Amino acid sequence: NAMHIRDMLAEAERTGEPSFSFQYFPPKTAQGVQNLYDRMERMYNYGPKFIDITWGAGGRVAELTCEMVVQAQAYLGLETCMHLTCTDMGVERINDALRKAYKAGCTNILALRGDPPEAAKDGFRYAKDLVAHIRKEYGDHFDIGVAGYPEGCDDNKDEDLLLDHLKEKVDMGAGFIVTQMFYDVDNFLRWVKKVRERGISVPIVPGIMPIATYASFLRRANHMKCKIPEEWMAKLEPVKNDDVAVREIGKTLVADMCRKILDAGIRHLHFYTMNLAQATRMVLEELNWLPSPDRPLKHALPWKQSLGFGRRGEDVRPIFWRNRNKSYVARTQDWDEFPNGRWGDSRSPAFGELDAYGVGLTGSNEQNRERWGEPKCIRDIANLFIRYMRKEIDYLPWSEAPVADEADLIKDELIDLNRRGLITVNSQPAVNGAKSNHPVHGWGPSNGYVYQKAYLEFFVSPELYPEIKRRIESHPDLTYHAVTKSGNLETNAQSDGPNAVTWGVFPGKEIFQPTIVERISFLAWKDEAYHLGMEWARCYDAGSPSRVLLEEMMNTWWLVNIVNNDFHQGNTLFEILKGLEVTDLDKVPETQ
Amino acid sequence: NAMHIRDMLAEAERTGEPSFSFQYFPPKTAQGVQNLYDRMERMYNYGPKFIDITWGAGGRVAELTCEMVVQAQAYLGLETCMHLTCTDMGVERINDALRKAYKAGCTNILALRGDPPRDKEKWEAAKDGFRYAKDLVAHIRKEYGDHFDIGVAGYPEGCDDNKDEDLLLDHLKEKVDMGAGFIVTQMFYDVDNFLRWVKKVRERGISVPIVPGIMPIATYASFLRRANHMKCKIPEEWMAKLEPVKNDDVAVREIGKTLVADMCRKILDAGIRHLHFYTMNLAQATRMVLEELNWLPSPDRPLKHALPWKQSLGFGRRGEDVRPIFWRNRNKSYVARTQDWDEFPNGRWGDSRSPAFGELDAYGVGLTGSNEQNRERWGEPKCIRDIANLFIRYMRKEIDYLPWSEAPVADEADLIKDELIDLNRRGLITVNSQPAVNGAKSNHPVHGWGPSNGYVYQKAYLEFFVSPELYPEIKRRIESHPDLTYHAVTKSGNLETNAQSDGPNAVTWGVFPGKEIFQPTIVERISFLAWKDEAYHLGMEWARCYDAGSPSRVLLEEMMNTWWLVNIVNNDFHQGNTLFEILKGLEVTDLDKVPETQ
Amino acid sequence: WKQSLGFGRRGEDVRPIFWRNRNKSYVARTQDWDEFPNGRWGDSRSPAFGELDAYGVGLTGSNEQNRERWGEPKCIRDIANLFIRYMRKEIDYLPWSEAPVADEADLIKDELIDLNRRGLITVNSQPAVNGAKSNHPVHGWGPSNGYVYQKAYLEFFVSPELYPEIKRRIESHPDLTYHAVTKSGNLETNAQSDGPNAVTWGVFPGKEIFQPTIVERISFLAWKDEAYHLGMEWARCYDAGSPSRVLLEEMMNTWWLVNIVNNDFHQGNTLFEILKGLEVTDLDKVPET
Amino acid sequence: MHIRDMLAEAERTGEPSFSFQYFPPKTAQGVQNLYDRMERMYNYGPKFIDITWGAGVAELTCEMVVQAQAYLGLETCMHLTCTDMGVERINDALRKAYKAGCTNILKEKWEAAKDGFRYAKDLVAHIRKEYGDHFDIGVADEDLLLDHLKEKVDMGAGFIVTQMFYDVDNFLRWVKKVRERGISVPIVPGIMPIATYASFLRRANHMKCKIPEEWMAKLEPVKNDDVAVREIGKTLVADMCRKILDAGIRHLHFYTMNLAQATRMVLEELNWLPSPDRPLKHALP
Ligand SMILES: Cc1cc2nc3c(=O)[nH]c(=O)nc-3n(C[C@H](O)[C@H](O)[C@H](O)COP(=O)(O)OP(=O)(O)OC[C@H]3O[C@@H](n4cnc5c(N)ncnc54)[C@H](O)[C@@H]3O)c2cc1C
Ligand SMILES: Cc1cc2nc3c(=O)[nH]c(=O)nc-3n(C[C@H](O)[C@H](O)[C@H](O)COP(=O)(O)OP(=O)(O)OC[C@H]3O[C@@H](n4cnc5c(N)ncnc54)[C@H](O)[C@@H]3O)c2cc1C
Ligand SMILES: Cc1cc2nc3c(=O)[nH]c(=O)nc-3n(C[C@H](O)[C@H](O)[C@H](O)COP(=O)(O)OP(=O)(O)OC[C@H]3O[C@@H](n4cnc5c(N)ncnc54)[C@H](O)[C@@H]3O)c2cc1C
Repeated sequence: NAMHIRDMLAEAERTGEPSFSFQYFPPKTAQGVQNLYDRMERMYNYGPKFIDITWGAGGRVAELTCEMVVQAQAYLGLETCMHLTCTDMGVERINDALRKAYKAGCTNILALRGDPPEAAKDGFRYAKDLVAHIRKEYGDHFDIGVAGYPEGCDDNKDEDLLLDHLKEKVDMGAGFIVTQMFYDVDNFLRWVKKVRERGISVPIVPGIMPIATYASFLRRANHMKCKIPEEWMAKLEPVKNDDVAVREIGKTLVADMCRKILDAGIRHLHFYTMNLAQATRMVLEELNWLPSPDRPLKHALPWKQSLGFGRRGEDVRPIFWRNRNKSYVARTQDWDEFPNGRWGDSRSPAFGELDAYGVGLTGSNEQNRERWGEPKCIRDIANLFIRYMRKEIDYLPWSEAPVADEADLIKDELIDLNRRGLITVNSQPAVNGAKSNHPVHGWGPSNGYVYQKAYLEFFVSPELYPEIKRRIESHPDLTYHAVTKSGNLETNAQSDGPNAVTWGVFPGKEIFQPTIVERISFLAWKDEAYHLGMEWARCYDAGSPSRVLLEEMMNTWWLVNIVNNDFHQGNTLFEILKGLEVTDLDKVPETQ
Repeated sequence: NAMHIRDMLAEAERTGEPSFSFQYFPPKTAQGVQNLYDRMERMYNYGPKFIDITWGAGGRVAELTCEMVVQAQAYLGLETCMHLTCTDMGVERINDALRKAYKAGCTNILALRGDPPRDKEKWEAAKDGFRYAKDLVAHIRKEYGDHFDIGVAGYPEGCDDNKDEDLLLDHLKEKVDMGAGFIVTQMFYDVDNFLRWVKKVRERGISVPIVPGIMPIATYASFLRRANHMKCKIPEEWMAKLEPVKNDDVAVREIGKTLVADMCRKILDAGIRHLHFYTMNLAQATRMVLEELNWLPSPDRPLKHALPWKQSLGFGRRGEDVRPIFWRNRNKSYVARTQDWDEFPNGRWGDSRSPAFGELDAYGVGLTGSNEQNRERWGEPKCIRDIANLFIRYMRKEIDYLPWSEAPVADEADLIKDELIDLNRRGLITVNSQPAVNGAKSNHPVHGWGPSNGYVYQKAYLEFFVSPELYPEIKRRIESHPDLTYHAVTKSGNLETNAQSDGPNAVTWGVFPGKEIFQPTIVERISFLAWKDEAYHLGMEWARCYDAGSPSRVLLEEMMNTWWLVNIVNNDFHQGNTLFEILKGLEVTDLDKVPETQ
Repeated sequence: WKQSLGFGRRGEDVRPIFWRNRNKSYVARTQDWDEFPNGRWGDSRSPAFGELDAYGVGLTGSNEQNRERWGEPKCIRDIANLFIRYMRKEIDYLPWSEAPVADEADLIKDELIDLNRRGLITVNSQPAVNGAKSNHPVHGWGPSNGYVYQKAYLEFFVSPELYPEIKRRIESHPDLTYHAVTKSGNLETNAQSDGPNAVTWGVFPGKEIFQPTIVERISFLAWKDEAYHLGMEWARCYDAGSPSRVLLEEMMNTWWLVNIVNNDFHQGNTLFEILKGLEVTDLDKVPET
Repeated sequence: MHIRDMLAEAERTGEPSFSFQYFPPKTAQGVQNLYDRMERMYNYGPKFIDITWGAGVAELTCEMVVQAQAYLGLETCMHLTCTDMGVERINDALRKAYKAGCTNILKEKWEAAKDGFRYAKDLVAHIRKEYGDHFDIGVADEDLLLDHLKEKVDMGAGFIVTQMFYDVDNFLRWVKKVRERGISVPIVPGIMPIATYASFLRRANHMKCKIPEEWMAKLEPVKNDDVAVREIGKTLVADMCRKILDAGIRHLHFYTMNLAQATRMVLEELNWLPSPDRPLKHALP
C-alpha cells in the first residue's frame, strides 16, 4: 500500500476494493491508552488502510498524540495520519509536532485550524496557512488532508464561500478531503458534485459515525447539527431503550447510507470509532468488508511488517521473534540499516539490551500468576504449554499472542514434545510449494508459490540433552544450535552464515526469502528467552517452589533450535525425537 | 570450492573422491598457445581441481606464463598454480611475476629454485636473487602474507646431483617450515620406493599433503627418453610388457594406460588421494589413465558444476554468483564485457542495478576461427531453410559450432531437443533456451549444480529470431497465455514487452542446506538490450564471412536488419512445455526464397 | 599455583590455567564446592563457578588509586603501553593479575611485549617446558628429583577486525587448539572434545603423575565473564562518557578473547611465532565524544 | 558398545570393519581349540564376533560369551532363538549375557515352545522391554518377507545380518528394495569364504545359493586340489566383497566355521589384515 493516503484513495477508487480507516482519540488515563493500543491491535485484523489520531489543544495531549503515532507506526504496524491544529500553537510547537511525526515514520497529516479549547500566540489564522507551511517545511514528505462540511460549518452557513475556502485549502497542496459526520446522504452526494463544480478534484473521504447507543447517537448528532431522516427516527423509536436492538438496527441504517456512498463511486470510508470496535465492526460486517476464510486478510510477508522510521524496506528477519514482533522492533530500533532482500554473511547485527528496551512480561505479577498458576514441578509447565496449544490459555512468556493456526497442523506433535518435558517455545511446519494464496501458508504477491523448512525450538533438561544431540547429529538433513544460559554453544552447522527457512517464488520477481536462521541472532534471542523465563520466576515470591523451579530450570537447561533442511519431509523432526523424556517431571524441589 | 590447494588436497584426502590436476607448459608458437588454450578448455570437462603452468628462463616465457595464467583463471575458469623459479630472476623480476599472478586472481604458487638455462650447465643465481627455494617460499609469505598457498618440489628417487636421502629430507623440512602448504613430487615409476619415501618424509615431522607426479605414457620413445633423462627406475615387468608392441604406439598407449593406472591404484590405496598429471600439452595419455580409473565423468558420477554457468575465477570475480541467462552459452563473452566492473553482482541482481556491458569489437566478442574455416563449417546458405538445417544439425550434434554458442549443443537441450528442432524447421531460429525444472536433486546429471543435497528449480526459457511477417501472430499468441512474459526487439531498436516491471525475473534458483537461496540466473531488460546488440552483431559477423554481394551475405544481412529477436519466460515452472505448444503450427514464409542479385 | 588451606581444599591439586594469576578469585568462586578436584579434573565434572555480581573478588583499591596506577588511556596503543610496562616490571598491577609480572614470563618477555605492541593484549600465558628438573628456580614445583613439563599457553584480547586472520593462522597449525569467545556469547573452537587438556604435569619418584594445571571449556566460560568484567570494572574507574571509559567499554563489548594451547611441548615459542605479522588497526584512534 | 554405532562409524570412515561368527563345538577340547583360534584371530582385529545358538548348547554358548568378553577381550554378539524356548529360558539366557558384559544380541514342524514366542519380532520387543536399550538387537514371497523385516526392525532392531550369498548383483538390488520399504538400519552381508571344494558346494547347495558359472568354471580344473581351490576362492569371494564395499556397505561378517585360514586369506586379499606399515592399534600397554 502506498504511504501517501491520496494514492491509497485513488487506487481504492480504481480497483473498487474494500478500503476503510479508523479514527481514534488520545485518552486521559494511561490505562485507557493501553486499552486503546490493545483495541487498535485487534482492529488491525479487520484490515484498515490507515488510522487517524486526533489532536487536542492541551500540552500533554500534544505529547501523548506524538507518542501514540510512534507506537502505531513502529510496533502495531498501522499506517497513521496525525491530526494537527493551530489552536494555542506557536510555530515552534508546530515544527516540533511535525518533527515528531516525521521521526515516527509518518507520511500523512490532517491540517486543521482547530476548534477552540482564532488567533493564538501569533501562529496561523487559517488551515490553508498550515497546509502551505507543511508543504514548505517538509516538501512532499507529508501528504496533507483537510476538513470538509457537507451540512455547512456550525457558525458559517454560506455554502458558496465555504467551497471557496475549501478551494483555497486544497490549492495550498492538500491531497484529500475528510468530511464531518453526516446522516443525510442525498445532501452529501449533492454536495460532492458542488465541490467538483468548484474545480476541487481531490478524493473525498466521508466521515461515517456508526451507532453504539441511542443517547450518544442523538447527542453527538444534535451537537454537530446533523439532519437525521424521520425514517431513521421512526425505525429506532420503538426499541430506543434497548441499545442491543438499536445497535443491530443502526448497523443496517448506517450501512445502507454507506452502500449509496459506495455506489456513487466514493470508495473509502473513514470510521469515527470513538475508541470502540463493535459499532464500526458491525457495519463492516454488514458490508461484508470484514475478512473471512473465503476472503482472508492478505499478508505481505510471513511476519508482521513494521512501518517504523527506517523500516519500510525491512523484508528479512530471523525466525526467533516470529512470536515477539514488538520485541524485535524494540531491539533493532537503533539500526541505521535494516536488512533487505537477504541477510548476508558480512552482517554482524548489534541487537538491543533487554532491560534498556522494555522487552519484558506483559501485565502485573498478580495477573500473570492468575494466568499461569503456581508450577511446583516440570509437569505443571508442560501442562500449561499443552493448554496454550489447545487454545485454552491465550498467553505464554515466549509469545506476544495466542497459538497459531499454522501450529494446528502439527498440534499433536508439539503437545507430545511438551508432555515429555521438551518445552517448545517456537516452531514452524515444512511447506513444499503452497500457492501464495493459501489461507494458512500464503503470503506475498498473487500467483506465487511459498516454501518453508521445518523449524523446532525447545528447552531441554541437561540430563537429556546429550541424547538429543546424538540423535540430531545422526540425521544429515538436520542442523541445530544448542546453548546454555551459562554461555556454552554447540552446533553441527557448516558456517556462521544465515540459513533460509521461508522463501517464495513470484512471477516477474527475484526470489523472496523473508525468514532466516542465524547464529548471532540466535545468541541475541537466547538471552531474551532465558530472561523471559526468569521474569516469570520473579512473578512468584522469593523462596517459592514456583520461583526456585523456574530459576533452576533457566540456569541449568539447554535451549535447542533445529532446522530440517529437508522441506519435502517435515515431520522427520518430530519423529526423530519420539520416545525421549525428561527424567523427573513430577519432582518438586525441596528448598534447603 | 577451496581456493588454496592445501585445502583441496585435504578435503580430497577426507571425502576420498576423485581429485586430480593437469600440468601444462608455455609453447613457443603463439599458435601452439591457442591450441593449448583449446586443449585446456576441453580437458576442463574431465574436471580437474586445478592446473599448473611451468616457468622457464627467458623473457618471453616469463611474460607468456603470466598471460596464460590470466587466460586460465578469468576465461577458461580453471584454478591455476603458477610455477616460479630463481633462475635469471632479480627480486624486481620476482615481485613483478608475483604481482601479475596476484592480479590474475591466482592463489597458488609452486616455489622452485629452478633448472639452469639452455645456455648454462651450472645454476648461477641471478644477482639480487635467491639461492634456494626455501628463500622464495619465505619471500612470498612475507610479501603477500597468506594470499598465495605455496607448494614445493619433492624427490622420492633423489635429486639428479644429490644422493643423500637424509639431508635432502632435511632441506625439504626447511622449505616446508618456511610456510609451504603441500609437496608436489617428480615423476616416478617405482611405486614401492615412493610409498617408502612417504613414510620417511612423515618420519621427519613433515606433515603437509604429498601430491605424486604422474607422467602417463604417450609414445614408447618419449617414455623411455624422459624416464632415462630423469634417471627413473622402470620395472623390468613394465619393459617386458611394452617390448612386443614397442613400434605400435597405439598398443603401447593402451598398455601404458593400465601400467600407470595400476601404479596410481596403489598410491590411492595408500591414502594419497590427489594425482598430478604431466600432460606435456597432450590430452590423450592422461585421459586414457583417467578413464582406466573411471575418474572421468559419467552418468553415474556426472561432472560437478558450481553454478548453472561457467564460473569465472578472475580477479574479484570469486563472489560473482548471478548473471543474465543470455550469455548462458557465451561465457567468455560475458567476462570480456563485464571485465571493467568494480563490483560483481552477488546473491541478487537487485532493482537499482544499471550495468554497463562493454563494447563488442574492442573486447573480442566476435567470430572464432578464419572466415575460410567458418564457411567450411557452415557452408553457403542461399535461403532461410539452409539456416534452419544448420541449426537442426547443431541440435543433433552433427556440427559443433554456431555463431551464438561458444560450444556444442548442451545436454540440457537434449531433453527438449526435438521441440527446438521443430521450431527451427518452421523458421523460428532458436539461439538459447532452458527447460523448466521443479525441484530436481542438486546432483541431477543434467540439471544439477551447486552444493550437495540441494534442490534446484528453473523457469522455462526460449529465445529465437523470427521473421517480421510472422512476429505479430507470435506476439498475439504469447499475450493470450497469462503465465508467459516476453521481450521482443529489432536491430532497429524497437522493444515490445508485457513485463510488469523493469526489475529482474529469477529463472534459475536453488535451495541448499545451511545457506540462503541461490539464484544464479535472471532475466532483465537492460541486460537483454546489451545482449540483442551482440546477438545481431554475431549474425552480421557471420554474413561478413561471405563475399560482398553473396546470396549468403545478402541473406544474413537482410535477416539481421529485419527480423525480431524474442525471449520468453514461462513463470509456470510446474509445466514447462506450455511455451513449445503455444508456438505449434506457425511457420515463416519463403523459407526457400533466394534474395536475387542479377 | 598458590594452594589454598581452606576448609575442604587440603586435597585440592588441580585447577584451570585461567586463574593462574587470580588465586583469591578462584577460591572465592569455588568456595561453595562440596568436592574439590583431586588428581584429575575428569570428563564428567560439571563445575558450577560462583557468580561475579553476587560479589566475590574484583578490582583492588579505590578508583582514584587505580587511575593513578593506570592513567587515562584514550586509544588502544595506550593500553598496549601499560601492558608492556607491567611486563618490564615498571608497574605492579593490571586488572587481570593479583600480582606483578611473573619470572616465568621473563623467559618469553620480549615475545609478549611484541604481541602487546601489535594490539594483541595478552591477559595470561605460560611457556612450554620439556622436562626441567623439578628444582628449576623458575619452572620447579613439587617433590625433589622430579621432572616437570608444560604445554605452551597464550590468552589475549583481539579486535574483531583482526580476529578472522588469527583464527585462519591458528587453524593452519595442527598442534594448536584454541577457544575464542565474545562478551556477546559466541564461542568458536577447533577442539575435538569438551574434556580437559593437561598443560602442566610432573613425574616424581615413588609417585603417580602430578597434573596440577588443565584447560577446559566450562571453566573458560566461567573465566571469560570474569575477564570481561575486570576490563569493565576498569572502565568504571573513569567518569561516564570519558575517552578512557568509552574506549574500554567498547573494547570489552566488541573484542574477542582467544586462548591457545600448543600441544607440542617440544617446540614452545612456535605459538608466539605463528602470530607474527598480525597487528590491530587504528591503535592510535581516539573514540570521539 | 553397540554394534549399530560401530557399523555407522564404519560406514562413515570407510575403514576396514569386519566380524567373525563362531559356533559352540561339542568336545570341551574343540572349545579350547576354538578359544585359542579366537585369540589368534583377535590379532587380525575384528570389531566384534558372533556366537550362534543351537537347541540345548544353550549353557555352552553363555559360558563362551563370558570367556570371549572378559579374558579374550573380544566384543561379542550372542545369538538367541525362540526354538524350544520358554520365556524363563529366554530371561535366563539374557541375564547370563548381561552379566558377561555383552551389549549385543541377534521335530518336523517349528512349534513355538509353550509360553514362549512365535516370531523373532516378539523377542526383539521382549528384549527392548526387559533390558531397555542395554542390548543392541540385530535380526536376520519377497514382498511379505520385507514386510516382516519391517516389523522386526520396527520392534527396535539396530541392524540386519544377512544369510550367505554368492550372487552379488542380487544382493545390491535387494539392499535398495529394503531401503525402498523404509528400512534404514545398517545392513551386514554374510560372507562365507571357501576352504574346500566339497564344503563350499555342499553348504551352498544346502542353503540354495546361486553360484556363478564363472566361479564353477574357475574352480573346476583344480577341484581335487584344495590348496589351488583356496587360492582361487580367496580371489572369488574377495572380488564379491570389493563390489559390496564399493557400493557403500562397509561391514563384512565372516562365517569362520571355527576356521581361521579361509577368512584370513580373504582379509589378506583385501589388505585388511594389519601390517608393519599399518599395525594393529593398541588402546593401552
Ligand atoms: C475529519 C475532521 C477532524 C477534525 N479533527 C479535529 C481535531 O483533531 N481537533 C480539533 O480541535 N478539531 C478538529 N476538527 C474540527 C475542525 O478543526 C474545526 O471545525 C475547524 O476550525 C474548521 O476549520 P478547518 O480545519 O476546516 O479550516 P479553515 O477552513 O481554514 O477554517 C477557517 C474558518 O473560518 C472561515 N473563514 C473565514 N475567512 C476565511 C478565509 N479567508 N479562508 C478560509 N476560511 C475562512 C471558514 O469558513 C472556516 O469556518 C475536525 C474536523 C474534521 C472534519
Ligand atoms: C612438480 C615440479 C615442477 C617443477 N617445475 C619447474 C619449472 O617449471 N621450472 C624450473 O626451472 N624448475 C622446475 N622444477 C625444479 C627444477 O627442475 C630442479 O629440480 C630444481 O633446480 C631443484 O628443486 P627445488 O627447486 O625444489 O630446490 P631447493 O630445495 O630450493 O634447492 C635445491 C638445491 O639445494 C640442495 N640442498 C639439499 N639439501 C640441502 C641442505 N640441507 N642445505 C642446502 N641446500 C640443500 C639440493 O641438493 C640442490 O642442489 C620443478 C620441480 C617439480 C618437482
Ligand atoms: C546371520 C544368521 C545367524 C543365525 N543364527 C542362528 C542361531 O544363532 N541359531 C540357530 O539355531 N540358527 C541360526 N541361524 C539359522 C536359522 O536361523 C535357524 O536354523 C532357525 O531356522 C531359526 O529361525 P529363522 O531362520 O526362521 O529366522 P527369523 O528371521 O528369526 O524368523 C522369524 C522371523 O521371520 C518372520 N516370519 C517367518 N515366518 C513368518 C510368518 N509365518 N508370519 C509372520 N512373520 C514370519 C518374522 O519377522 C519373524 O520375526 C542363523 C542364520 C543366519 C543367516
